Amino acid sequence: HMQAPHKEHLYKLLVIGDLGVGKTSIIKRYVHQNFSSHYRATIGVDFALKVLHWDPETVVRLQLWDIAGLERFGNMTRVYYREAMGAFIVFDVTRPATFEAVAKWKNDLDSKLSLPNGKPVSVVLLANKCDQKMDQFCKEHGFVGWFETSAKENINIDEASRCLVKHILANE
Ligand SMILES: Nc1nc2c(ncn2[C@@H]2O[C@H](COP(=O)(O)OP(=O)(O)OP(=O)(O)O)[C@@H](O)[C@H]2O)c(=O)[nH]1
Ligand SMILES: [Mg+2]
Repeated sequence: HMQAPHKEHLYKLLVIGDLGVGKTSIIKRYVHQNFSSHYRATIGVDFALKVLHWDPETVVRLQLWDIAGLERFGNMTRVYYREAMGAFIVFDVTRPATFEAVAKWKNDLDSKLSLPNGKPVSVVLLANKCDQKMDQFCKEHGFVGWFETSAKENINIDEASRCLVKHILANE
C-alpha cells in the first residue's frame, strides 16, 4: 500500500532591491542555512530552489530568481520577471536611501508584470539587516505585508515567505 502523492504548487518568486541590501544573503540563508559576511555582487540573475512541506497534503516548490541590484537601470527586468507569481522587495535598514528605491522597483515590477487575470502580483517588503510608517507604506504601495529580516541571524525569512505564499494561494 502506497500513500497518495501530495498536491504541488510551483511558484517562480522574484527577489529585487538595490545593491547590497542583502537579496542573495536572504536566499542563501533560506535555502542553504548559510551566511557569509563577504560581499560578492550578483551578475545578472542567479537561481535557487526551496521545497516547502506546506501542509500534510501539499508541497510548494519555490523557484527563486535572485536579480542583481543594478538591473532596474538595464533593460532585462521584463524578461526576468516573466511568469513570476510573487516577489520580495528588499532594502537595508542601515542605509535609508535603499528604502527610497523600493518604490522604483515596485513600479518597475507592476509596469512589466501582472497575474494572468490582470491583478498585480503579491509582493512582500523585507527590511533587511535588522540585526543592525511601514504599515502605511505597504497600504499605499500595494504590498501584502512587511517584515524586519536578518540573513545573518535568520530572523523572519521563513515567516515572510510563508506570508507571501499564503497570499499567492489565496489569489489563484
Ligand atoms: N549584518 C547583516 N549583514 C547582511 C545581512 N544580509 C546581507 N548582509 C551583508 O550585506 C552585504 C551584501 O549582501 P548581498 O546578499 O550580497 O546583497 P545583494 O542585495 O545580493 O547585492 P547585489 O547582488 O550586488 O545586488 C554582504 O556583505 C552581506 O554579508 C544581514 O541580514 N545582516
Ligand atoms: Mg546579490
